[PDB]
Amino acid sequence: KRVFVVGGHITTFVGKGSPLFIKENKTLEELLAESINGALQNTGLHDGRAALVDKLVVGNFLGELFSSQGHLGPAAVGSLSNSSAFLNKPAVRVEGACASGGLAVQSAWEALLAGTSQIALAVGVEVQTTVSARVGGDYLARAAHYKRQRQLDDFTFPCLFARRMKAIQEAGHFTMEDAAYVAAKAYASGNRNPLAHMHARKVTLDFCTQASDKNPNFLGNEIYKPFLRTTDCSQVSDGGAAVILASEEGLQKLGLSPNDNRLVEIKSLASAAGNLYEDSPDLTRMTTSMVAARTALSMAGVKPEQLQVAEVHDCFTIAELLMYEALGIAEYGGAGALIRSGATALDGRIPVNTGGGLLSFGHPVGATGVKQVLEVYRQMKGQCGEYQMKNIPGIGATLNMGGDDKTAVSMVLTNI
Amino acid sequence: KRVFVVGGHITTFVGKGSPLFIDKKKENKTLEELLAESINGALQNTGLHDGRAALVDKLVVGNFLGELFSSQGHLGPAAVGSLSSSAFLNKPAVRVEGACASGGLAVQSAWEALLAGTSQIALAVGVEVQTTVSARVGGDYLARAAHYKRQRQLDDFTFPCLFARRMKAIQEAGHFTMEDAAYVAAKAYASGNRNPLAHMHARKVTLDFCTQASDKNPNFLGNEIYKPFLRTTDCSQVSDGGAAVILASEEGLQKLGLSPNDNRLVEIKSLASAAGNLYEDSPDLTRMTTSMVAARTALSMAGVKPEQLQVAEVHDCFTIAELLMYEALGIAEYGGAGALIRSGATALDGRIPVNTGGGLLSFGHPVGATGVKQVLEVYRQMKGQCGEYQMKNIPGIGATLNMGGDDKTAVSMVLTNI
Repeated sequence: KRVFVVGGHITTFVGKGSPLFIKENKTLEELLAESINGALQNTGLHDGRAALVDKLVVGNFLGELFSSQGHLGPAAVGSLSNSSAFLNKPAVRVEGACASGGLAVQSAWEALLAGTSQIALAVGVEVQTTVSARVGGDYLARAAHYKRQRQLDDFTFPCLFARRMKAIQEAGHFTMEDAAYVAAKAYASGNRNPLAHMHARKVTLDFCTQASDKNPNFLGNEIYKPFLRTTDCSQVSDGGAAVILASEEGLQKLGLSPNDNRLVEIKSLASAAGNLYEDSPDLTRMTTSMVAARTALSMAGVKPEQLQVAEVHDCFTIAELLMYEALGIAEYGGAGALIRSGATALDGRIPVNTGGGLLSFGHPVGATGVKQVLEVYRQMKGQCGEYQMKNIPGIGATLNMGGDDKTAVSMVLTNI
Repeated sequence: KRVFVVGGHITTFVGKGSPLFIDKKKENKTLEELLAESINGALQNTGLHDGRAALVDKLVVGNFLGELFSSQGHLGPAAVGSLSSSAFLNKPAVRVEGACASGGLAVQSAWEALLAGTSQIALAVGVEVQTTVSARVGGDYLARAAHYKRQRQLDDFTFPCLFARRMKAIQEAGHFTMEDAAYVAAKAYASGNRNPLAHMHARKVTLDFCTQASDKNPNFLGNEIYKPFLRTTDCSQVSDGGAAVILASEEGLQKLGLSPNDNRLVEIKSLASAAGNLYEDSPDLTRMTTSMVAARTALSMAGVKPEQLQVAEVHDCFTIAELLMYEALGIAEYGGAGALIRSGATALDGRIPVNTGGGLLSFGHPVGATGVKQVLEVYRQMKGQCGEYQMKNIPGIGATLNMGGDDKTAVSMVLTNI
């Protein structure tokens, strides 16, 4: 049993600060329908041929809250509205905070590997633009241990990293200044990607560094307030991303080949999750994410250098740093290196978040997990346009994270 | 690859009308509490001794409206520290959701995992606290299981309205009596009276009271169209409670040191998922096709007829559902639901005991939990554990049928006693 990425579609990521943000805004249903249908063409399923799927997996976090909506499993089925025929197929919403996307994958994964499916669709989506940021920051706290952590601020989720930050610099583990380097990189990266939430924007590294008013310590908190600049914060984005997956059997039905140019194969997927209550005593580690990483690669049998490209959960500049660390692409404390070495950059030896990552491309939660993969696919298939890689990678991987290293998902992809 | 049910634990189902429910002398149970309970409880029945609790490879939570009632999502890691011995850390965990079938789904995940080999031993836990808000409020939250923007329009009690309409129609099709919906009702209630776990254990009334002609049992629907097509009898319960279950592979057994025919267990040989169009509403309201699909598949995977079994647990979100459930499986033929419900074969002394502990109507309906409860129930009856509703004639063959929404999602399973 082996798994091939076929294709998919990432919608544009919009939200407040995007010129596309408002005519009436896009709906979660719309957004969903789009990401689905869009995935069909790139996979050539579109008109009536759209019924060769055995399973639908939705990855969403806060539908029930922002858009007052759960039960998106069957909502998948009628995103075709005649041509509408997904009816009576396995469908389900899954949820793991910010890693809901990677999870949506793990389901389809296990299914085909069972044989329930040989062809499946995983779609992440996330509309978050229906409420205030105060309100939305509350809804976000559902990813935390609410009753004992919302206590921090109305912007609860920022506060946890400000603290992971605050500590980790004084441990002489890296410069908060390194958190500006990451920032600059992914932003200018976003400037090469028209899908990006923050494509139409950039500013000085110094502006990303500190000394800012347009980039303030917005935290209502009076303790970890300065340990976070708006730079380091991700985006509140709307948008979807769908992906079609197949088995060798699924291929045969589709009439394809295990080495057919059109595809990329997956040979690793690893899930791991920790204690929502018992907070890490080592804030300079993403153990879950460290765990998840190590497993996947070990399942495929490669070293953390044997690859060329990566997409990781930069919910904060901080995260990306730790992400570097949370994988064997970077050694302990030495995150300051590769970020400045610029190996993580597009011309760098190890391009990472070439389209901008969560910071710039944006962070529609459910969607984020799927986006990573599709991104790695396009770079593998020369599709990344003005941030397309010169030197095409045949080996790539992903790292999706929910909460505070609470959940983590990883994957191994090989270009064929 | 083959799947053995090990054991588990169902907590008591409480909620407004249960003497255990607190109205302003003590503080109610929390989703977190409720979760911890169901987890820990599952451990002993499985002997996962104190620190021996770390032989699991995967945690699957089934919840629906945590984010709403209790303002809480991300229950995956919330599992990990329900031990506060606390060492579930850094294991695969995830919340899944499929409205009312979220429980069955939680199962399908663990299922596929062990079958992969990611796990050989997994825990699926359903839980659902729904008692933090008004019923008006709660009925809204419930509408998230519907196609909200185009269906909340019915009433603040949206989900009731859809069945009142499935009802309204189906009687005039001469498919069954609304009076049959009283027969189902009485059964599961008196059934609940033999089960102290039941939400509605401490209650019963006349069949006539379940039939109609009632004021204590009114047409509460704010709606003025399908209002009379539903009696409070036919409505399920708004319950709090959890149910956890430990599952293993032959490998998991060997680690646990067991045997594929060891008395302590029951094996699963079928699981089927299916789901339809949240938007395109059924033109045949006298059918649970999804649920019909799901059913047929599972059994066909195991290779049995719908009579080759002895016992069942099905999604009686309404008396109506159960009826259709009967139909949605080959235990009952089209229109002829009025039969077996009156034949009383579905009853405990009946040839085909169904929802012996009371089902959703009486035992109660904590949504996430419901899917898991079915299985555990089928287990206990198989293991003589059902006490005052324990079966005389023990079954070696059983099955389940979980449903989300309006036949929108359905899950089914095949269990064989060994």
